[PDB]
Amino acid sequence: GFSDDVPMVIA
Amino acid sequence: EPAMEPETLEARINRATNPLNKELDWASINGFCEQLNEDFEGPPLATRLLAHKIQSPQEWEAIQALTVLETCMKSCGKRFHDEVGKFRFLNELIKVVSPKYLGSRTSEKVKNKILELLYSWTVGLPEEVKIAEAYQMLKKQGIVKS
Repeated sequence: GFSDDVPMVIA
Repeated sequence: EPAMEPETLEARINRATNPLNKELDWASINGFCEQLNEDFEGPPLATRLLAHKIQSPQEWEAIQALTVLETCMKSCGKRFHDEVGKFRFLNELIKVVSPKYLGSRTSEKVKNKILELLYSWTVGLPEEVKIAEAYQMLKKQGIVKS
């Protein structure tokens, strides 16, 4: 199903 | 006449990270870690509050906040570990050390401490796959000490 997280921000 | 209603996480973190503190406020720091487990909303609220404090331009505020994070990772268990090991939190640390975001005006002391803590968790808690990914990315992108 679905992540309870968000994509990683790239430095 | 001591108050029965639990002190809020906001009241606690403001005392643990107060720029006026002459030294680390271990009672407030330990109290904050001890209290964030008390409900379901606790650990995600705690990480949101810590992320804001860590982004402070006031170095001593951010350094205290990082000391809270370090301490809670030791004293707390799974729900807190799970919240810290999400990109929802990790991204906020990334934004502090990256030149794309806040990195150009963050104190070197704060940036170095973030790298130390991330590295420490890669060895101490190798199950946390997103902490490992974030740290691997920071190295790939050339975020280093000093």
